[PDB]
Order: sequence, then C-alpha cells, then structure tokens
Amino acid sequence: PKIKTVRGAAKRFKKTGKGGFKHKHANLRHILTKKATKRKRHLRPKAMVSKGDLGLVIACLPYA
Amino acid sequence: RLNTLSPAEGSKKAGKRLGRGIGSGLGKTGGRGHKGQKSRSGGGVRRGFEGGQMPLYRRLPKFGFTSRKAAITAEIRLSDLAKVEGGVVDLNTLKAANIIGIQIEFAKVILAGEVTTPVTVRGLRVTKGARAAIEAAGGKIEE
Amino acid sequence: TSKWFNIDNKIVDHRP
Amino acid sequence: ARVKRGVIARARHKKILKQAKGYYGARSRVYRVAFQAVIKAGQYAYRDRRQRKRQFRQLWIARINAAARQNGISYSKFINGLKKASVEIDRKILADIAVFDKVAFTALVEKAKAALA
Amino acid sequence: MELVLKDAQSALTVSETTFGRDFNEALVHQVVVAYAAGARQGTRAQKTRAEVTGSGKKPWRQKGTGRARSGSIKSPIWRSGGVTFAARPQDHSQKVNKKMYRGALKSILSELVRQDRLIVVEKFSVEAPKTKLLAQKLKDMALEDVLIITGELDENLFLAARNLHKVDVRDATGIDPVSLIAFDKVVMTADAVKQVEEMLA
RNA sequence: UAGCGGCGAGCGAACGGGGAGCAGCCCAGAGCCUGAAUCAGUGUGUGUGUUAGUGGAAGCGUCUGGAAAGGCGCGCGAUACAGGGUGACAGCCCCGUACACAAAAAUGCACAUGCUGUGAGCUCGAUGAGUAGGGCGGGACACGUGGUAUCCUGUCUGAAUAUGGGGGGACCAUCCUCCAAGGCUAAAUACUCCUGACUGACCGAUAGUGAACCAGUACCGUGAGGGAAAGGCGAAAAGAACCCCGGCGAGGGGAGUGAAAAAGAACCUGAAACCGUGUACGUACAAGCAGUGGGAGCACGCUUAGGCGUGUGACUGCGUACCUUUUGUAUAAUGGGUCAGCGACUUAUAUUCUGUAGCAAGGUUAACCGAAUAGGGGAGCCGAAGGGAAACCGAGUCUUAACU
Ligand SMILES: N[C@@H](Cc1c[nH]c2ccccc12)C(=O)O
Ligand SMILES: [Mg+2]
Ligand SMILES: [Mg+2]
Ligand SMILES: [Mg+2]
Ligand SMILES: [Mg+2]
Ligand SMILES: [Mg+2]
Ligand SMILES: [Mg+2]
Ligand SMILES: [Mg+2]
Ligand SMILES: [Mg+2]
Ligand SMILES: [Mg+2]
Ligand SMILES: [Mg+2]
Ligand SMILES: [Mg+2]
Ligand SMILES: [Mg+2]
Ligand SMILES: [Mg+2]
Ligand SMILES: [Mg+2]
Ligand SMILES: [Mg+2]
Ligand SMILES: [Mg+2]
Ligand SMILES: [Mg+2]
Ligand SMILES: [Mg+2]
Ligand SMILES: [Mg+2]
Ligand SMILES: [Mg+2]
Ligand SMILES: [Mg+2]
Ligand SMILES: [Mg+2]
Ligand SMILES: [Mg+2]
Ligand SMILES: [Mg+2]
Ligand SMILES: [Mg+2]
Repeated sequence: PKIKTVRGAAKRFKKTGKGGFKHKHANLRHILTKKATKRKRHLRPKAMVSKGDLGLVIACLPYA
Repeated sequence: RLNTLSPAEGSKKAGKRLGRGIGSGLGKTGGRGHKGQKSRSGGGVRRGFEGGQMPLYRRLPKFGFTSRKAAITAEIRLSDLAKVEGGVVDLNTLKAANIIGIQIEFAKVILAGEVTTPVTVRGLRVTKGARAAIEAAGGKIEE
Repeated sequence: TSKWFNIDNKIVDHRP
Repeated sequence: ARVKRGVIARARHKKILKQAKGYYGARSRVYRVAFQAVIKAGQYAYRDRRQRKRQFRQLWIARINAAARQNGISYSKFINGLKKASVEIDRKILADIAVFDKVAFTALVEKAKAALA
Repeated sequence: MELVLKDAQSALTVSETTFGRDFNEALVHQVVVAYAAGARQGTRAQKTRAEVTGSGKKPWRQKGTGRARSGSIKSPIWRSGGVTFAARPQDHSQKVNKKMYRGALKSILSELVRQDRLIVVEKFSVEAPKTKLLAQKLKDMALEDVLIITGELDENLFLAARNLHKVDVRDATGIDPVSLIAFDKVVMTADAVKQVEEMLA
C-alpha cells in the first residue's frame, strides 16, 4: 500500500526549490496586543525548517 | 557460454541476515541493542512523534489555501513549440503534442530558452523575455 | 497439577 | 527451498568432541559440556604460550644460579660480569652448559669475575 | 558489416550497430537472469500458525505447573504445526527496459559473429516432415546443436527437430536471449536476418 | 492528490484519460388485424463435445555383475527422446507417447423443427402522489453538521404535472442539462465441495494435510468439543525343511535360501545420549571448574640409534564452567539432567538513499492487445523553473508606497 502523507504536516510545510521546506512562524495567532510590533513584525514572513527537524518533516511528507 | 556470464562488480550486495552467531557481526541481539520499545517485534514509534512533546507539525500553524485554478494551468518552455507540429502553437495543439495535458485551460510561454523555427503563438500568454525571443526568431504573437 | 504446600497459604505466604 | 540441516550439524559437533578426546566424563562425551572444555583449553594454551617463556627463563636462571654459587659467586654478580665482560652476550638457556659441561661453566665464571675485578 | 552467406557466397550486408558492436557482459547478464526468472511459477505451501489445524485453547495454565509458558498448540516453537514465515505463491517476473532488452540482443548477436557461431544462409528448409531428413541436412552442414531462425517458418522444418534434442527451430519473432547463447551454433536464414535487423532497429 | 479529521490517530473521492466487454427492451391500453416476432418448458432431427475403446515405429553384440537399461562397438525409428515399469541409468523388453481412428446407448452445447404456454403488428392514446419537497430523529455518501449540496427513512407533513419538474455541493439569477416516484435484460467480474488433463528453483515421514498407515481413528471429555502416535526385509518369500539345548516353552546354535542373514521379519542406512565385555597405561599420604605449560615411567610402533610417532599421565607452574542480566557475577543471582531432530529479522506494496546497468534534457510505460519474457500500447509518472497563501509574474519572484 502507498504510504499515506501525515496529513497534518502537509498543511504546514511546502517543499521549496533546493528541497527545503519553509513554514509559518508560531506565536502569531492570538494574545498579540502585548507583543512588540518588532516581534510580531518579524513573525510574518515564512521561514525554513531547521536542520534538526528536517528528519521529522520528511518522514511526514514522503510525497512532498 | 551460459555459465561464463556474471554481473557487474558491486551490483549485487549480499544484504544483512543477522541473528546468526558471534562471527556474523549481527548475532544475538541483531543490531537492535538492549531492550526498550525499539527492540521487540513490531517496536518503533510513529512518524512525527517526538516523545509525548508537542510535535513540530503541531506546534506550527497551518497556512494553506489551494488554488484549484492553478491545477489547470500549464507552463511552456521555449524548447517546446518547435515540436508542436504545424508552426502554430495553439490553446491546445501543444495538448496534442503531449506537452500540456488535456485538463489544462491556460498556459504561459516562459523564457526557458532556445527557439529557432519561426512560430506563431495564439491564445496563450507569454513573458516579456519569451515574446522577445520568439519575435527575434521570426515568430508572431497574436492573442 | 500443584503440590499441596504450594497451594497452602500458611507455608507459602511465610514472609510478609 | 527447505534445508535438511543436521548433516552439517553433527559435522560441527563431532568437530568439537574430537578436540575433547581425553577429558573426564561429560567433558569428552557431551557436546554442550565439551564445547566449553574445548574453548577453555584453548584459552589456557594462548595464555601458557606466553607463560612457557616465563617458566623456562626462571628455570634457567634458577640453575644458572646454583652453578654460579657452586663456583663461588651469586647470579647477580655473575650476569653483571658477563655484561661488563667487554660487552659479550649469551643466552640464559645456553648457560645449559651449567649442567652438561661444568668446566666450561667455571670457565665462564672466571671470565666474569675478571671483569668485576 | 558484411556476412559470409555460407552456401551461395553472396554477402548479406547488415547494420554495424546491430552486428558489429562491443559485448556488454553485464547488460546481457541482467537480461538472461531476468529471462530465467519469470520462467518461474509461484505455487507454494506452508501454513503459518494461523492456518495449522487445531483449536486456540491455551495448552496449560500460565503459572503453576512447572512448565514453560505455552500459548497456542500451533506455535512455531512447538512440534507439529508452525512455520514462522510460511511462504505464499509469488511472482518473480522482472522488468527489463525496452532499450535494455534490445541492447542485450545486439551484444549477443554481435558476439556470435565474433565467434562465428552465427552462420547465415539464403533459405533453409527441409523437403518433408521427417526427422531423419533434417538429421541428414545437419550432418551434411556439420551441425548438432542449432537454433535455426527461419524466415516465416514451415510445417515440415518444425516437425523434424521436434524430436532432435539439441536442435530447435524458431520463427523470426521467436528469438529469445537464452537460446541465442544456449545452442552451440545459431543458423538464421538471410531472410530472417533482415527481419531481426529491423526488430532491433 | 482535493477533501474529511479530538484537523489527533487515521479516513480518503471525483472530474477527466487509457483498456476489458458492449445491447437493449417491456408494463402503466384499447381499436383493428390476431395468434404473425420472441421466451421458457418440451418431443424429434443434426452436428459437435462427453461417458468404454482401436491401431500405433524401430537392438544387437560383448564387458563388469546376484541382476544390465550401465561401459565399449555397430545398426535402426523418430510428426513417437512426455512419462512409468522392468534384478543398476532403456527412443528400439513392457505400458505409452506422436499420429490416425471408434459409439450400440445416455447425455452437455449449438442450431433446425414438432407439441404446449406465450405474445408479435399497424392506428390513436397514456407517461408511475401519501410520491417530490419540508419539520424532528438516525443512517448512508471519502465528507465526523460543518457554510454541507446529494442519497435512505422511523416520525409528523405534503406539491407541481410540459407554459411542468430534477440536477449542476449552502443559496439566488441566468444558462446548460436531464425526466424520479413500474419492471426486464447478455458480456467483460467472483468462487471451487467436485470431474479431467497438465505444471512447479513446493514438502519428503518432528517435513508435507491432523491423517503417506483401516485417522477424525485410539484416547480424553456429561457435552459442545479436543485429538495422537505409527512409512521402507529382498530383485524375487526363495519368509529359514531338518538336527541340537529348553518347559511338546521364550530364546538360541547349526543347517538351508539369497549378492548380502553382519537383509531373519523387534528386518535398508543404523548417528548421539546411555550400558557393558576385552586390552594398554594411571590410581589406595592425597584436597578444589578437572584443563593447560612442563614432564619422567610404562605399553607400543619407529628409526638403525639419536631425549621420534601413538596411548597413558606419577610429579609439577598456572588455573573459580557457559549463557543471560548488570556499575559489577566463581558467585550462594537467571537458564540448561543428557543426546538427536525441529525452533526466531520474513513476504508484499509504497518511499528514499547507496551500488550497478540502460539511455539522456529527456527517461519510462500501466492496464490491455499479443505472432505471449518479443512486438504493440506513452493513458500516465518523474525531470527540464522558480517565487507567492492566491490572482499572477517569470530567470526571476515575494515582501512594501518603494526598496540602499
Ligand atoms: N491433604 C492435604 C491438604 C490439602 C489438599 N489439597 C490442598 C490444597 C491446598 C492446601 C492444602 C491441601 C494435607 O496433607 O494437609
Ligand atoms: Mg491570526
Ligand atoms: Mg536481549
Ligand atoms: Mg534500558
Ligand atoms: Mg534501545
Ligand atoms: Mg498526454
Ligand atoms: Mg616475556
Ligand atoms: Mg482462541
Ligand atoms: Mg521444567
Ligand atoms: Mg506443518
Ligand atoms: Mg514488452
Ligand atoms: Mg492400445
Ligand atoms: Mg510401441
Ligand atoms: Mg416518467
Ligand atoms: Mg435487476
Ligand atoms: Mg505426519
Ligand atoms: Mg528417517
Ligand atoms: Mg536393519
Ligand atoms: Mg602413593
Ligand atoms: Mg577430593
Ligand atoms: Mg592444601
Ligand atoms: Mg544488581
Ligand atoms: Mg552495561
Ligand atoms: Mg569474575
Ligand atoms: Mg556451588
Ligand atoms: Mg547460578
């Protein structure tokens, strides 16, 4: 049987060009008013999944 | 001569057997280590699981939204079109040259280099760099 | 089956 | 493809029992017991190949010593002599001559004494 | 690439790419092995503990008897009934790319010439469905072990040789890799050669 | 994949495309013409399969041997060298095989008709209401009520009727498309108690069916039900007449059969644990994982000696088994009375990496067709373009009014 993609992860990562993954930062979905504009500002643009977690994500998205 | 053939050297790695004695290198324990969930028949833990800790693919927020229109738009390389067969690169036609796929309803032409034979492209979209390359090769781009 | 001493509580329980 | 096994098995087993020939009781009869006996014999040997060279040297040194004393000189002085006896090197076993040729020995003792004078 | 037409010395002229190419051993070895596989049928026994015949009653108490644990009388450790990894009927068919198959035939032909084990002829056929006839033709041709790939294949040439053991006769399409290597000499009519010439491109 | 989802674990389509096979008809009805198409049930006929059958080629000499099919020599058949048997391995001894033939009777299948039952045809009509839809409760749809179309209905309701009605995933308009609330329908698809024939990189008596054997037996259980062990004399019984010890015994020794009796029925091979008889050497002042290094004597062979081979092993240095599990085990911590046989990292499908092979900006086909490992089939999949949630743009793009 085909592997099934760990569906939850599919909805949080996108394979990039060189084979990276990029995600949305956490900590930006509520209880915001008390957080610096600088902090929140830096949390908008997507970011690459780190070297340490690559192992996990790939195992979640065999068909990425 | 049917027993004088032999495979390319290092094309047939033997492959671990394990559980067969001290010498083998993979005896007794069979490279599984001592005890724990990871030994034991049917051991292991599921993907993404990282101890009871909240997993990466759950700490991080979802951000999807799937275009669905994108699913029916193809992209065309300059390298094609020469292979379209008939010097007219049309809404489909490419479709018939098996370079698009039936369901497609839209298509850009993209400077993916190399066009020679003059060609007229019709009903497609085409980038600034692609138009220029087509035209500079005697091509014509009518909407 | 089992020998009677093993089944019997007084001899078997011995050190609680 | 099912594998009979068991013809090769007794090959392995007899290969061991043969090595156990001579051992007492189970050690020579019963594989499970023999395979151990066979191993530890091996272990001692590997050890005792190194011991052999120890045991004999002190055997030699022991009898070198009496003969030296017999010619009125301790082993200590006597090897020191031969050492100092203008270089010169000569096995402690080859001092075999202590048992089979006692004049040659005494002769060696003198040569040694001289260097110590 | 010219080929000595044997009988009516004529030369046939064949493609250098399909008859003069270097012998790629590995590449043929993959295809011959592959062909030998797939000769296979599955057809295989053995009952896992799930399919040996007995009830699923625990043979005796967990604790209490002086006995080893014991759970199912069908256990592979127990005697009658077991087989830990009982096999099933299975399919050994391999793939072999189109271009690799062709690649192998070429390396094989182009080696048969190089050992002149391939003797090509204008026409080859026996005059009646009688083995003895064919036996004689071969005798006269100095042959025992032969493949003989005919152009279109005829009744009589086939019925003879059905009973000669070291000799078979195939039509042009019937050419397989093991056979080319199998027989000591491959004959092939000059008519068949042209067929093969194209089949391999 | 899109989606569903304590958006956890998991579940998982469709559109469209390539293939297998293709087939369409009745009722809701009366008039005329009337039994006219057709279907089944049935009798006959015919053909074709089935259930017994027939014919079926060609080898001898010699050697070894208890025995030739084996070796060696020389012939012969082959549309027959599939296979089994025969005193060892047989194309030519036997039974077959290829091939060619055969049915008195009964039957499967096709057609052709007879008998029964059935309706065909033209004209003019008709067009499936307690239904659709809705409310409540559930259930089905990949879809968990969710913004949830759609389907089913336990419950209470309830239309329009061709200018009419359903659907197009809340919903409305327009457009498009279909006609529910009656039925029938062959093929491609599934399965094997059983019949026939053929095949296997399937097992070979602890294997393989539980059962190679008079096995669902003996046995166990009130019962449901559970459920064994156990194959081989020899080519041929030629299976041991007769004599002797013995209890008109058991068992044995002769005799005789046989290639073999050490193949004697408790019978091919006959391992190992285990138990004896015989011989060599050691052993009754000596203390412990029993061996190992040394090492005399004795018995035996040697050699021509020559501190040499074999067996034993006084005396002597060192020396607390194995597995497991542990920070650590002689451990007085686990496991093993012993032998033999069996007994544990497999298989399938996905995915990724390494090796290797093919080809290369291309690579490769899936099902399926098939002259069946070929050839066809490029539906499709991967790659050659990325960025962005997305529209979209594109060697760029996104971010921002804009980027140093
Ligand atoms: N008869 C036993 C007693 C007994 C019988 N069954 C038992 C079971 C458990 C304990 C004791 C018993 C005795 O000798 O005393
Ligand atoms: Mg937010
Ligand atoms: Mg362990
Ligand atoms: Mg642990
Ligand atoms: Mg571990
Ligand atoms: Mg296409
Ligand atoms: Mg030293
Ligand atoms: Mg049970
Ligand atoms: Mg026990
Ligand atoms: Mg079994
Ligand atoms: Mg193919
Ligand atoms: Mg007959
Ligand atoms: Mg015959
Ligand atoms: Mg209707
Ligand atoms: Mg029906
Ligand atoms: Mg059995
Ligand atoms: Mg046996
Ligand atoms: Mg016997
Ligand atoms: Mg004494
Ligand atoms: Mg004692
Ligand atoms: Mg003491
Ligand atoms: Mg402890
Ligand atoms: Mg440890
Ligand atoms: Mg210790
Ligand atoms: Mg003890
Ligand atoms: Mg212990």
